[PDB]
Amino acid sequence: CTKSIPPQC
Amino acid sequence: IVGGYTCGANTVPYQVSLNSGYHFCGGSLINSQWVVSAAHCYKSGIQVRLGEDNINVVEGNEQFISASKSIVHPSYNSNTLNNDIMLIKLKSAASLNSRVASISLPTSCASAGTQCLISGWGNTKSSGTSYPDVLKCLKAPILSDSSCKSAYPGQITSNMFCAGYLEGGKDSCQGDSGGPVVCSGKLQGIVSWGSGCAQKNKPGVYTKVCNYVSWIKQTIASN
Ligand SMILES: [Ca+2]
Repeated sequence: CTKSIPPQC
Repeated sequence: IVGGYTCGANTVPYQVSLNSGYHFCGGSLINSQWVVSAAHCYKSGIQVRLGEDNINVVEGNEQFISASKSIVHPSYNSNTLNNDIMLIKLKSAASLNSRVASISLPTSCASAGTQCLISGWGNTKSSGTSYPDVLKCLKAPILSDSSCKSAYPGQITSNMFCAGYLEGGKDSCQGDSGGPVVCSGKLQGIVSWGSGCAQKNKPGVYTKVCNYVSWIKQTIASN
């Protein structure tokens, strides 16, 4: 997943 | 950042928080008006928060500056995460000071094993979530392409590199995206993705900024 909030998986 | 340490207030003065009423990604200040972050962090309503340590408390030194432009790499692919880089132009130039400072872009790519500082306000747990108040830091090495590709077969493009610790326990994590991987004083990486965080054999994957320096410069120059 990307490490964003929220993750994009 | 999982397995990292509290950086210390403003010790990573190029680290920014991208805030949309909450911290959602990091970024790196690369000049007084531009931040590098991850394309996947793109959204409207970005307020860049510079000078942050505790992102939940106004401690002083913060500059909150709205993004006026958020420029996702035109070839960003949100599925493969290739070209996971975005430039954010600040509506106004940040006031640079010891606590708000740009980080140099690479002049060349970094080599495997170079130690980098990865920082952010992302989750500090590899299982579950704990979002820190203060900026966390992790020293992490760039992994070899072979190890990176072994960890993530078919997923690592030339614009990505792995960094971190295959033994688990130390990684960037959700909320760190977009933030810096600085190696030898150069922004070599952008926190991008990984399988989980701090999982064994699943190092963090980072956008390989050195592949984009010209693009960054050209994009900044034209915006
Ligand atoms: Ca703060």
